[PDB]
Amino acid sequence: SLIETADLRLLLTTVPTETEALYLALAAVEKGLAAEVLITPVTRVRRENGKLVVEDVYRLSFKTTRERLDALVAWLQRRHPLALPECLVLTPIASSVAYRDWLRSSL
Amino acid sequence: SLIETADLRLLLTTVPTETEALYLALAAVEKGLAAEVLITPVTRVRRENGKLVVEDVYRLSFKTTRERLDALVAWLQRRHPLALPECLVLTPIASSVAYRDWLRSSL
Amino acid sequence: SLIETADLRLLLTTVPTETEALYLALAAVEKGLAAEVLITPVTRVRRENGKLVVEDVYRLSFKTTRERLDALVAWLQRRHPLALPECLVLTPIASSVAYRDWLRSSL
Amino acid sequence: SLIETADLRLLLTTVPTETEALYLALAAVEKGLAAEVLITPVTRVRRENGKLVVEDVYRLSFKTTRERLDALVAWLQRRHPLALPECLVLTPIASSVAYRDWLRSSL
Amino acid sequence: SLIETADLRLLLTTVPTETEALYLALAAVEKGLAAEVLITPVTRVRRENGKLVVEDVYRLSFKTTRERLDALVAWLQRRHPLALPECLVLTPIASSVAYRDWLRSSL
Amino acid sequence: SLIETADLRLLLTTVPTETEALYLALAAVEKGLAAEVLITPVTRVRRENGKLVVEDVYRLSFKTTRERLDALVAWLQRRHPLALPECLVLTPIASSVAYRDWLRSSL
Amino acid sequence: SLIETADLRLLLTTVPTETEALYLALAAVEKGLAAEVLITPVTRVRRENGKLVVEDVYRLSFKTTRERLDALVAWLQRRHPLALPECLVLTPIASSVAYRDWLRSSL
Amino acid sequence: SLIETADLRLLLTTVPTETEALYLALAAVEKGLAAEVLITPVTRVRRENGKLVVEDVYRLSFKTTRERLDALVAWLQRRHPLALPECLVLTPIASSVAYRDWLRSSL
Amino acid sequence: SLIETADLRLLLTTVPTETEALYLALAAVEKGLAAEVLITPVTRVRRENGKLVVEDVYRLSFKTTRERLDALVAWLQRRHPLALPECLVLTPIASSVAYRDWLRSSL
Amino acid sequence: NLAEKMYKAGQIEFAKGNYETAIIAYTLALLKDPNNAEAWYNLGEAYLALGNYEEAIEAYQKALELDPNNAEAWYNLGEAYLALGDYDNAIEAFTKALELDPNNKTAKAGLKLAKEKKAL
Amino acid sequence: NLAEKMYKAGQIEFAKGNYETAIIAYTLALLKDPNNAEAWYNLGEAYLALGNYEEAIEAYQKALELDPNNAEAWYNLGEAYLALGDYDNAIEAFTKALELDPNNKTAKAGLKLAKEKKAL
Amino acid sequence: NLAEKMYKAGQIEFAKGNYETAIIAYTLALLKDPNNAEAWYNLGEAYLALGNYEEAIEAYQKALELDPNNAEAWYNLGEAYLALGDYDNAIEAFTKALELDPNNKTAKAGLKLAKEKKAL
Repeated sequence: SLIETADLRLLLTTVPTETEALYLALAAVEKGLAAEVLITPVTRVRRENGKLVVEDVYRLSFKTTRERLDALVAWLQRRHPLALPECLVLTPIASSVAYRDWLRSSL
Repeated sequence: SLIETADLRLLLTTVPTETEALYLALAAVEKGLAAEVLITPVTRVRRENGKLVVEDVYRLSFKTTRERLDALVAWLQRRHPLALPECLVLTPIASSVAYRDWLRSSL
Repeated sequence: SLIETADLRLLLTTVPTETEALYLALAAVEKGLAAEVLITPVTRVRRENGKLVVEDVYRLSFKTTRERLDALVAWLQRRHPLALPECLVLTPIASSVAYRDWLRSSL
Repeated sequence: SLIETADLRLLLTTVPTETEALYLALAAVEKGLAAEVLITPVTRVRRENGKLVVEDVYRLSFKTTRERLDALVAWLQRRHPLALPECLVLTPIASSVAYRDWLRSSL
Repeated sequence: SLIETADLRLLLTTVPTETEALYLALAAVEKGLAAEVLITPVTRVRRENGKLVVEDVYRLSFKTTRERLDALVAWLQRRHPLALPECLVLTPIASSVAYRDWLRSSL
Repeated sequence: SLIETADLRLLLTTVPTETEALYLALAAVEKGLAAEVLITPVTRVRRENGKLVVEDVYRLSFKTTRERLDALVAWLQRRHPLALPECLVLTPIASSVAYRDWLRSSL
Repeated sequence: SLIETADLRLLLTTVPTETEALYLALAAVEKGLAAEVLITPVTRVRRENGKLVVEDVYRLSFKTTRERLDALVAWLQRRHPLALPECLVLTPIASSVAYRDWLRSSL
Repeated sequence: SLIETADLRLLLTTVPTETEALYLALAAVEKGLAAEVLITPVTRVRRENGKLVVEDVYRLSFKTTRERLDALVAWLQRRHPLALPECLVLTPIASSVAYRDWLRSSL
Repeated sequence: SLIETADLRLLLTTVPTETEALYLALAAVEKGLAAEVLITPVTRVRRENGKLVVEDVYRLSFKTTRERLDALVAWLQRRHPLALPECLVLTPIASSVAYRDWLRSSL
Repeated sequence: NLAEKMYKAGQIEFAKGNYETAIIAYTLALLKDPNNAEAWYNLGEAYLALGNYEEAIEAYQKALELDPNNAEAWYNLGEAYLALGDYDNAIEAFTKALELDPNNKTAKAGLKLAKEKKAL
Repeated sequence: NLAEKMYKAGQIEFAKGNYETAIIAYTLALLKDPNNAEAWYNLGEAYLALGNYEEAIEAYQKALELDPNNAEAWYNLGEAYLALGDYDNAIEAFTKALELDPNNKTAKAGLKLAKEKKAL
Repeated sequence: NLAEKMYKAGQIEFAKGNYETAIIAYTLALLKDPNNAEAWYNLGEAYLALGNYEEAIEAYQKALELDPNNAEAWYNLGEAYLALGDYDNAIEAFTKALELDPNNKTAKAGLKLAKEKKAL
């Protein structure tokens, strides 16, 4: 059944090529830093060095416990290929108790 | 005009094939359980039964009132083809008053 | 390093064709209304005028400061081609201090 | 002795003629919807349909428990001769314990 | 100028004849128990001893400081001609600073 | 239907003669300072300059939004014929949504 | 492990003879009203009808969920042999998660 | 019926012999310091003057109003035969209204 | 003198035979885990494995500081002969300053 | 036997304000005995409380049919007729009610409202 | 067919504690089949839970009439007799219950309470 | 007369989501008229909403028995058959539904799910 939750955060990040996307996701999951990772193909249009640029990028969504959050974000920022790593966190207010127990067990 | 809102939740869910995705969305909307449904093609890489797996999945985003939320989530979990249904809820803090009146009327 | 933030909102909007999507994003970014804009291809199934309809749409995600939020939303609603503009705002709870300084500088 | 109270609301309403005033009060009291009702002669000056109007009206003050409040207000609004019923509620912060017991017994 | 206030209470009470109304008001004001007293002609319709009764009464409104409130209410209840004295208190949230100083001086 | 409200205040004021009562009410309503005004005949007994005095006065009740409250109260105090203007504000906790929309439109 | 709890109350009651003590405990437990009951031999010295009295009594301690609390207390007070039933409730702040699951299962 | 209460405290104390136990209880009750007193036979094992000791003691439980609490505890500590009196207070969160009225009357 | 306290918890536990009761109490006190321990003879009637059972048991009451609470409860649960250890904690709101200093010194 | 059991269940339900359940109980009861004037009247107040007027009316003339001697029923029927805008039958209802019970200032007043409202 | 549908509805209602609705369902069911011992007994626990005792009693002797072999029904009837102060019939009820089921410490105990309470 | 009163009570109850009370009302109504196709169908959605499937099914073939011309009923029966894992009868139900109403993308889709799921 649905229960209120507060230990879940959603980390949003994008990278140029789907390779390093799946690599970062794989490295995080294999060592248990992030047990839930998703990838999507996206197009990014940014103002770079004063100029607008069009590019196709790949977005990463990471959900993990707040206790493991600091280690994961530190590992990212030191390991993120861009010297200016992406860090956006969103917290869901509730979820099924089944995921509460499972993710607690799997994280 | 934009007004602060608190009766909106965003239900996140994924399924393997776009068929059952559109079926669940269609069933929810036709009986008024969910008046707003979206579908996206996504790739899921998960640790299944101790092994990592790559698959392409389809993500569902559901926004509905908190009063109808319990009925919708119960209908999902009993009807979700996986015995471990996906349940993630996000609340937007504000929206236009136009949607407030419209969604109240349409939900 | 990650720091708690409260001046970020995520504006969610969709349009039929990727043309006017990129046009709205371009107009917002060029005049500094929105320094961060994303586009995704999505399929929308809605109950229109009492009938269900299937269509492929394009979703817009806008992140900006709460101070610039009102001007941007007003410009949208007066400029949104549909007379019933989309207005959904989500606030991330924290981010890297690097984005705090950069987005403050770039917004 | 005086005790703090929180289950009392003061319903304010006006009607044109003292007849229907006393009728509504009588109907409410006889069936126990409102055990305390008062009437006063008042003069109302309103902007009607874009024009200012002077009239003499009669004000109703209703005090009842919050539990019976919903039934009474619904009965009013469906029964109020004007299609736009008057609904104004004020809560006293404290009263004698004697009224607490009596009104609990009489309501 | 208007300032927020919290030491003001509005005592509501009714009596049959305007004589004893003005007498109670006069006695309260002369000895400084209540520096502000008002009288109004009202009609009371009550369920007495199981029967409904129509009568014309006179309503008293008393505003005083919370410190003097207990003494005034005790003096009333021992002195109120009815053995079941009326005790209803309402607190205004704010007032002019001019009344704050004046009523503090006059009470 | 009844909804909780917090932007309504009830301004209480009295004047000697019903003339200037209706004049102040008329001036407030015509320029939109106060869209809701009431008048009642009352008797005031006050301690004036150290002496008790009996007089018949006329009480004003003003309900308006908290945003327009400051302008209205300033206009009163500069315009109130007595150099010591009356300022008493009471907030109703709830009202019908119909008045919420109407008074928002009419104020 | 120990976890904070808030759905536990400790009902304190005494009866003259250990017979009716064990009877009340047995009746409560057999129908699931109270899954945890204890009995102790105690001596009671009370001021009865204006006179002090010495007697040996038997104290009952009842722990149950707050949801079942109302039914149990009502059953007691209607069934308590003394017309003035004993009602004292104490809440423990925390307990082992093992009891949380077990008592939830057994209550 | 059960009502929430906050003016009840449970004083816990033990003495060596049941004599002085019943004496203290009797003295408290006769002069109205404590209208509710209980005694139980208990075994105490303590670390005395650096050594462990086994003894059989008698536990006292005192429930009284918070207003009378200070006088009772002062009388105890000056009168407690041990120069280091026992002082442990526990507050029940709720009780029957019948005890509320009775204990208010009897205390 | 009595002072408000918040670092005291009352651990409630029962065991079948007074032997292991005094053993657990002795082990806790000798190594300073629990400086205050009490034992009482009690009768337990429980629903065991679907059947009701009558037995005589012995109740343990443990008071200790919240800092030492976790170590004591962990030592209990790993050492409690039943695989489902008893864990019930109650906090007294106040006590004499003499016990505050003494128990701080002795714990 | 059982009919008055369900009847008492009906009133204890009506005291709780859960109107529809009382409706169901009253329908079940009248299935047993369609000839209970008290049950008909009580269903009448139930319909009036829930507000759907026409079946309240029909239950009212039914109740007056098997028992015409209930002034309170007459008054409630008159209030319903007022609610519908039917003024004449309200007038006769109040007249008959005051004939059955004159010392009811409610009935005299309601006759007065009917006169005034028909006047406009 | 439908009778056991409403019967199951009755138990699922009783699990929720909304006693009066279960009462209504049971009355409707017995209107279909007045000869269901299980329905009679279940209505008996419903009446006992709500607390009105006399009709609980009557349902109990009804249930024992169409089925005399329910020791739990005997025990519940005995508890009701205790609640009413009727002690003798409680004694016979507990004796018959323990005859049907001896290994019920509840029945032996309740016999003991009846003996003690009749003694005073 | 009264049957459609309890019928309307049933729908106004169903709007409120208190399913069991609507169940009781529908049983009481069919006791009056066992031959209301609309009542049978509405009880069908009630059973489906509460989720107990078998009696929902039986009410569905009952409703199709006294009225075979309800495509929406066919679709709901097909959804139930899907819920049970019964795939063939779901296939015939969807085929007949699309025969009765072709311009229902829901029916075409559900036929597609049945084909795919029977395939595996």
